Amino acid sequence: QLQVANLPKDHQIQDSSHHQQIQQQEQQQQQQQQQSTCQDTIFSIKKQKQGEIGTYKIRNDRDIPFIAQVFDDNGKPFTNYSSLVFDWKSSDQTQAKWLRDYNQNDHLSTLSLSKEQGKVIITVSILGYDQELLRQNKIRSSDLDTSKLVSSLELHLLVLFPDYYTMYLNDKNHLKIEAIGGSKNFAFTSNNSKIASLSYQPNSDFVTVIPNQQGYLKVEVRDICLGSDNNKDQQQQYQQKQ
Amino acid sequence: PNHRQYSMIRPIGGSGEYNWYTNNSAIVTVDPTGAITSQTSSGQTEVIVVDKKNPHNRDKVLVIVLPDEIIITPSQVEVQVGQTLKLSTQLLSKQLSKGVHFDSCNLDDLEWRVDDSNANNDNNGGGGSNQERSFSLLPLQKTNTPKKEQPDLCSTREFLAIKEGSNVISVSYMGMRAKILIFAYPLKSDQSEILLTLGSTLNVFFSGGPEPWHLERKSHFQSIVSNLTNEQNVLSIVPGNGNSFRVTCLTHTNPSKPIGIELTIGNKVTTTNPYPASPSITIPYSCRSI
Repeated sequence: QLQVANLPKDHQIQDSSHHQQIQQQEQQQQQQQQQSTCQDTIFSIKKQKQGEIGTYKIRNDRDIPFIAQVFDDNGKPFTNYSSLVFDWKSSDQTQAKWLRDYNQNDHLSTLSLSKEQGKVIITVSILGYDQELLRQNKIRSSDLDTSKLVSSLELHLLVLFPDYYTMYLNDKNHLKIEAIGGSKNFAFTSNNSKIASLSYQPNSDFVTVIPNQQGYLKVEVRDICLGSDNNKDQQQQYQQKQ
Repeated sequence: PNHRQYSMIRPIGGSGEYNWYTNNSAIVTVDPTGAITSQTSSGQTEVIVVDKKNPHNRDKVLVIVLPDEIIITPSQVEVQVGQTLKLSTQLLSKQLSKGVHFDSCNLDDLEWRVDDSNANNDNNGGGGSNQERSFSLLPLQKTNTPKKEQPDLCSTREFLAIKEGSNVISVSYMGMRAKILIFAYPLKSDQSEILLTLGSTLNVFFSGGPEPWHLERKSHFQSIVSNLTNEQNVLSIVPGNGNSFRVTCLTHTNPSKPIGIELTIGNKVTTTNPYPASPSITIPYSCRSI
């Protein structure tokens, strides 16, 4: 099977601060609600049947590591399988492209994505056992049914409007603001409810604005399945050069 | 230790009147009728019957109090959306001969679950949306106590198929554990009546029915035949590519013998699917102004 390679983070020292378990459960309960509608995303990979290619939604403009997970046909993953030769492929190397990491034959590989929107199929195969590792151990080759040793995924590559408006102050004069681009799972916020009220429904593309007082409303949006680009920790590291 | 177990020994012959005894009442007690009950202790004991009218007529039974392992008892695992699936459980001991069970099991309180196949990372107490699952575990009713459908069965549950696809089911008790995989699926034609002129020909198409059984696949079949032991003079049936076939007209269909073509799709019985799905559908046929 293909899976996304969730690398470990750095092993920072294990402090025993119990408070971390609360913020882990706060995130797990949010994730359990989000798992109702995140189901189409690359983080929601359901274990495929042999040849059962799944469509998964993914955001463009990034590199992503993948792992080729190998099993026996009792269904156990193998404890080590570093004697097999792998074959990493894409239907279009403009839309999505394997890099030139050192081990182009390994059970791990890195996929670069374009800056576009569109669709591309990724695949991994096994070609056989390495004959040179078998020869060094003096072992005979045994010939693999590689027709059963292929796995594939389809990647689907993926703003408020109006961005500025002038609302005449009357209790009947309401503006619609709509969320162009994202998962269609949105949460809307504003700077000051004393200037205007927001009104929206669950799983709405849009929010309605109702004028309470003169001034400036600002309206903002979070994606429930894709988040928000405000990843400050990486912005701290780049500020020294940028 | 909490769940005392019960059985009944029966005497045959003698003067019709008995006394009962146990050689160890801390392992098993017996009543005046021949019912036996396990007590606080495991191990081995004897239960004895004695004729009242002359105590030389007597006999005895060995009772042993012992388990290792739990299974889900084999049943069907391919079912339609909108139907229920029965699963039961059974206890084993590695002291028993292969093909022998316990004579009775009352252990109904088992830790039955539905498992979700994507739940890899998130150690979080989130109320996950009960919309994405193919299956659900049904509540135990608080109606009158049922008779178990067999006496060796620890517990029984039904699972409702809500959505197409599959879930894993799991069970635990005192560290013993079992699991099974269950599937939610129905079969259809495009054509509802095949009415053709002499020599006319039609292509026919179908959807649903079982996947070739995961582990073996050569156990699968599609089958297409008409309701006459004599077909080759009336119609020609020819299988197509994938879920398609062809019907070619040969001679007139007699109205006092309405013809049906049956399409069957299923898995054959194997050592990995003992109770497979094999649905069919019958399709009406006829050969006959402007």
